[PDB]
Amino acid sequence: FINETDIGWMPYMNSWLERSQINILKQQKEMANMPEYPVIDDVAKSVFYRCFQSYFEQNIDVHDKNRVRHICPMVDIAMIQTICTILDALLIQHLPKLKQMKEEDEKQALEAFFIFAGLWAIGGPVGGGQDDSKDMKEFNTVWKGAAKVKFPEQGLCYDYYYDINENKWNTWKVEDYLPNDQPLFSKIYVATIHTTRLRYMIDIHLQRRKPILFIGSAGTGKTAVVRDYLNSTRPEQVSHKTINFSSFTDSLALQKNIESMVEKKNGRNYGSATNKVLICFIDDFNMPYVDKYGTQSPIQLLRLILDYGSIFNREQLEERKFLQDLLFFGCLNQKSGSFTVDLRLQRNFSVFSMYTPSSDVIKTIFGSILNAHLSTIDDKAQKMAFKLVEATYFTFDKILKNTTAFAPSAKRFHYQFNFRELARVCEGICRTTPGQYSGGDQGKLVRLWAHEMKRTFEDRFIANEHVEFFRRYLTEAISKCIGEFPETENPIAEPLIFTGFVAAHQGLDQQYTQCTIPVLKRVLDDKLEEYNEVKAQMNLVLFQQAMEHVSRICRILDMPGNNALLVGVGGSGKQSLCRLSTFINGFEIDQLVVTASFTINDLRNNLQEIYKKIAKPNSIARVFMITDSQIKEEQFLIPINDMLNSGWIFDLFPKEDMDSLVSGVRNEAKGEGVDVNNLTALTSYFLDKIRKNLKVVLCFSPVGDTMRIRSRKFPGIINNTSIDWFHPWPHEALIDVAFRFLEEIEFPTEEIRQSISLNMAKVHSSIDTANEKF
Amino acid sequence: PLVWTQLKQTGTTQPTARSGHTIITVGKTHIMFGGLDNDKNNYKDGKIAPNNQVFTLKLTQNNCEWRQIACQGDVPLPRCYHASCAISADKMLVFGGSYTSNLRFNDTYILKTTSYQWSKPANQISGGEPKNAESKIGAPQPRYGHSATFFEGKVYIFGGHGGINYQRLAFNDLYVLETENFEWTRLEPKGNPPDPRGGHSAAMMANKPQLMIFGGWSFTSQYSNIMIYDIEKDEWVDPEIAHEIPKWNLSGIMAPSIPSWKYFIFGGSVGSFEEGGNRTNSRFVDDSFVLDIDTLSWSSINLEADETSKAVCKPRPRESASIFYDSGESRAIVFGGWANNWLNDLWALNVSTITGPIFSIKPALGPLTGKTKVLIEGDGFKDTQNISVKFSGGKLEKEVNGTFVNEKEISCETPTFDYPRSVEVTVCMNKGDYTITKSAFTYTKADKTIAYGPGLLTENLIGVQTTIVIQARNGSDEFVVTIRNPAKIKKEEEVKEGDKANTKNTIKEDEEEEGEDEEENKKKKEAEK
Amino acid sequence: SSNQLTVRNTIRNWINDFFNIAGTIQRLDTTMPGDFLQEIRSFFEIKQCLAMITQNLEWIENECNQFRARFDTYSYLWTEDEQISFNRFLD
Ligand SMILES: Nc1ncnc2c1ncn2[C@@H]1O[C@H](COP(=O)(O)OP(=O)(O)O)[C@@H](O)[C@H]1O
Ligand SMILES: Nc1ncnc2c1ncn2[C@@H]1O[C@H](COP(=O)(O)OP(=O)(O)O)[C@@H](O)[C@H]1O
Ligand SMILES: [Mg+2]
Ligand SMILES: [Mg+2]
Repeated sequence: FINETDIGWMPYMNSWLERSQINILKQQKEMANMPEYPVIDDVAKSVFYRCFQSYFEQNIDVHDKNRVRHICPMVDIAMIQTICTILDALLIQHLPKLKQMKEEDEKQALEAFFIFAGLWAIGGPVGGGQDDSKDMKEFNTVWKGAAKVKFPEQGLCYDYYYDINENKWNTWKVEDYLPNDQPLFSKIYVATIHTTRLRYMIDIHLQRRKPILFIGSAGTGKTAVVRDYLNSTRPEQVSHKTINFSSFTDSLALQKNIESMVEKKNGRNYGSATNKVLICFIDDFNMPYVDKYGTQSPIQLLRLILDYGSIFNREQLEERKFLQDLLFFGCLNQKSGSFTVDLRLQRNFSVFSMYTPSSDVIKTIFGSILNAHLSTIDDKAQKMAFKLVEATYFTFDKILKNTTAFAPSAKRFHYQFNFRELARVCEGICRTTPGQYSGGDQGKLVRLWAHEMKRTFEDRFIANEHVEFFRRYLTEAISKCIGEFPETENPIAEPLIFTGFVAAHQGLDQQYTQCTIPVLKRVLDDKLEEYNEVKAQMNLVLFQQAMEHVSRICRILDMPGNNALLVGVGGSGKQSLCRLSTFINGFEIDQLVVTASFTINDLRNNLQEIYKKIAKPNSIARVFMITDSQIKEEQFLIPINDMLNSGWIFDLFPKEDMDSLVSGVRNEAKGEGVDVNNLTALTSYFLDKIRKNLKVVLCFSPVGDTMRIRSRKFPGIINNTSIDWFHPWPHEALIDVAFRFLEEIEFPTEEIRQSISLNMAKVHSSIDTANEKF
Repeated sequence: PLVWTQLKQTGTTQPTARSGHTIITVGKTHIMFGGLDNDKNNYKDGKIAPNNQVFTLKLTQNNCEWRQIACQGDVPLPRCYHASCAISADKMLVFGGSYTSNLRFNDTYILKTTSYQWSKPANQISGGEPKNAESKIGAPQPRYGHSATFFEGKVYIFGGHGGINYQRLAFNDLYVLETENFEWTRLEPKGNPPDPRGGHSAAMMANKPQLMIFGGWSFTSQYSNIMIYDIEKDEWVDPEIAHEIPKWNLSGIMAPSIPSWKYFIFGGSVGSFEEGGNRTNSRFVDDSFVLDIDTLSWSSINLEADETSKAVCKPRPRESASIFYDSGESRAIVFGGWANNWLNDLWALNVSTITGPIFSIKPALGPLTGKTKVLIEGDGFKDTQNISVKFSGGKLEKEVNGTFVNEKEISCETPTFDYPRSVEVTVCMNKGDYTITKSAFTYTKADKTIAYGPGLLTENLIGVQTTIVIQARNGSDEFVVTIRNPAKIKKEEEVKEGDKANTKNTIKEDEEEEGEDEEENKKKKEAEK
Repeated sequence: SSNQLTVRNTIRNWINDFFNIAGTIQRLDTTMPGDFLQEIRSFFEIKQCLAMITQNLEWIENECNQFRARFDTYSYLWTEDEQISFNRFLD
């Protein structure tokens, strides 16, 4: 048994300073793709030895658990390694400037270069808890115990990098969002202070071969920060491929993904020919199935690839097969799957907290999206942008702060409120076309808001207490932020329905304006007549609550990329209402037909039949209908979770079929005006077309925690899809539903037929009050 | 893309505009020193003098910084119109100059780039100082506006406008010096000399003993005729390739290009006059012409882009300028000169014709169904990594896996083409797809027929089943076996799933048998047996 | 310009007429047909005087480009525009 203090972390710090271990490995290995380290000059060595020893051995505050509240349980050496790799990357960038400077200003830089390297090494993984903002302001005061090179006040230590040419601590500068025409909202990326000072830290860990791990709440926007960086890499330096873990991603499945990525060098070695850097971005690092003992097989494989770099070939288990020039970019979220992964990996990674949405970060993203998108609609009704974004926060805050009402629990597993919702609120306001909104927007906007807010929070909620709590916050928000309180009549109301198909049907052009219930009653009833007449006949009533359901499913299909998730007790007619919603929009529903004897390979030919119809250019976007009964075993979901997470399920074709599917969409790309014979942007452009022309509507029931265990196993299901919950039919609805079926039965004075249909509702309402008593 | 683009100079001390200035690349560093600064901040007290101020040249992402070095050991005296050249990648000398018109220097002065220290060379220049007449130790007679070509271990000066005492004329003669000792030897060719000229350029052609001397000027009449001189066999050969218009006081730099080394002359003054009289009118040409040494021919070059000006935005001619070329970035850069006024405007251009090191492809013809590997050749082709080639082009974009056989050879397999139309081959790397004139590709009877077995060649065919096996090479083909014998031969035919035929044969008699195998009414490579 | 007649091209032809003085002497040694024009254009004193004249010619042109611009602003634009465009602007 080795004790931690016996060996220590000092030997690494001394060996890194002398360049003793590093020098030997570069000389005496096959690893010829080692990024050359900087020369630690006689002064530069002294200044780090003097500093490292003075901000670790000496500082008790730095190691005090209560002062420095980490997310993952960082080992001391893991922090020292991240300091060292950042110091490496700082020196190489600023080495010829340092050697031109004099003794005093060179020393004060090398000191500052440490303070900044340390700031991220220690303060980076600081985060988690309830208030991330306070665990930051607790650290912000300890690392503002920083010896000779004092910080500027009025800012956290994070918001400052040391500029060599001013020698000041300038604050990170953020590139103001320019409006692009990306139809998928997932492609939109507004730079914030936090997203630039990570973009640097990713470039600092790609310049070195140091793998990075981001750890933050389910909907914090970690994937987006990396999925921006990988997109902005050069296609000759870096080759990027995502591996989205599914719980069932075994050590075999990872090896197939890694073997597909990596080519065959000379001998038993496997890297990229032309010494490229092969990024294997793991998302949902925690998710892999935790066996009885507490050891995730795919994770243990990676710890065989990082350390010795030798994956045993699963066919022919004698061949060593050495892997070369790989990096791994993790995106672990705490509070999902295996909360933490084995510290024996997290060591090898540099950990970087991604903080829960701040009042500023929300105002700089969604402020920048609307101000941009209302510069379009009208010159007036901009000043409403910040007013609505102030509100959509205010309401969003008064939900997170009341944890006893709205907190992620075993029964409230889908109550996860993070950027995802503010994105598809700011998406639903981005649908306002200039003609049908321009003019006095004092009232019309704030409704469209109220609605878009309402139908990405109410939808979510189970208990009617939570629906009431929300509408109080929402009519506080409108009294402060939007501050008009226009009349005695609130912009928020019961019959607030906004729909983009009601305008289409009449013959109006791409509106997303509110109809009234009696206008929605004519259009839907006319469109149900049109679905009975052409497809297989489905008779349903269309009562106000089912009317609303088509309204708010046609909305979730219209939003490109956004996949629907209709949760409700089996018999609710979620399946029947979706088939209608689909036919209302110009889409064509594709449901798989399960026999008693069904295999994963036959599903993977039904899915592959659908992916031959989407991939042709002039394509009517096919919907994909799944239910609780259709998923016979938990394996079938694995393909489906990869479809709804992003684009198309990795390895549903040969790489010869996909070289022909890409080729059929080269005649469309020239027409769009997108670059052709790049084969990086064309593959990317096709994935955007497949993501856009595939909607994935899954239809579950919340009973016996069969949905909860699915949500646990597949991250995709709950976070990536816009949930809409199917409540039991109101009293007003039942009387209608009964009366439609009592039609074509005789009754003496017809007064009876209404009257029966009252007692047919009452009985069914009077069982539910006895069922609760029981 | 080839186009002239002005470059903004941003330094602590930018250089003032000049005429008598020379720039010479040495190793990875370009160093300029030059005189005749409009601004009277030097000598003063009436008249303009030269400045002996050195300046380094650095350029990155089309942004130049100037940095002068005052700190030396010795100092030379201020030169105007003074040939410079580079020995190895360390030792830059400059020779010959002028000082108040009547005085002309004839003293070499070395500079060590790494130490930026000048020096006087051995005991060859014991006493310098300014003097009308200097004719001792050193062979060469003092001159301004001359030329100095460097070769392996020897510097050669041919240039004119100079003489001993007060006399002024152009030089017929070539003076050699051996840099190892700095000994001055006058070398007289057996061949019939070219007319005496001063104010020209000269440089070594294709790293050969031959060096070419284009343009020039003389009190009699301007000249404009190339003249080479091989150090081997002494006597100069005369190409007799002239320019269209007579040119003088130009500036030309040699450029490396693997297929054929290219030479670029820019600026200068032109004019056509009949023997004596007039000569007064002096037109200056902005258009830099281009010579290939393998061709020995002057072809004018044009701007491709006008940068949305809708008219050629070229620099001024600038008569007597200084041009230097970077082998790293593949661009030629000229500081300025004297187009009547003085101007401080650094203009560069990237040469489309020159590319980082084929030219030709083979085969340029292919069948669509087949999969053959071609051989594209040129120059500046990268080895293994970075190498990327373009395929098809015929209403399609294709990228094929490339492998560099040499730095002037790139192998790649032909892509399967649906339509037999026009094919174009490019290369990808640099800014985007840096190429030349694109390699032009052009995309049932099968000439392919593979056979081997003991039923062919010498073998005597018995009652025993003598076997062979063909190649199908498939979608409508014919494959006709023929076994002529004395008796009645058996003949089977089994089409297999390995993509081959299995044709045995059982002849009943044995006298000198021979079996022919035809594919589409045409005999396969092998006959008889 | 380098075409037709311009203040520069005239002052160019003037400047020339003084270099043409080289020819009239027809040299005092070596060959009879020799000129002095080469030697006169290497003299530093003359370069400076020639370069000073050209600097003064580029001064006037810039202030004359500012002087003319004044009238050009509102007035070039109207001669470019057509009657049909004037009709389209009105109704
Ligand atoms: N700066 C941003 N600009 C635009 N969208 C953003 C930004 N940050 C986060 N988002 C959005 O937030 C949502 C959730 O974050 P995501 O990147 O999926 O990762 P995670 O699961 O770690 O939260 C995504 O839809 C993403 O596009
Ligand atoms: N509003 C309605 N009026 C009449 N019948 C309805 C209504 N809503 C649902 N139904 C009936 O209930 C059935 C529920 O079965 P199904 O469509 O498979 O939905 P689920 O997804 O709830 O199983 C529908 O097929 C339909 O016959
Ligand atoms: Mg994610
Ligand atoms: Mg169902």
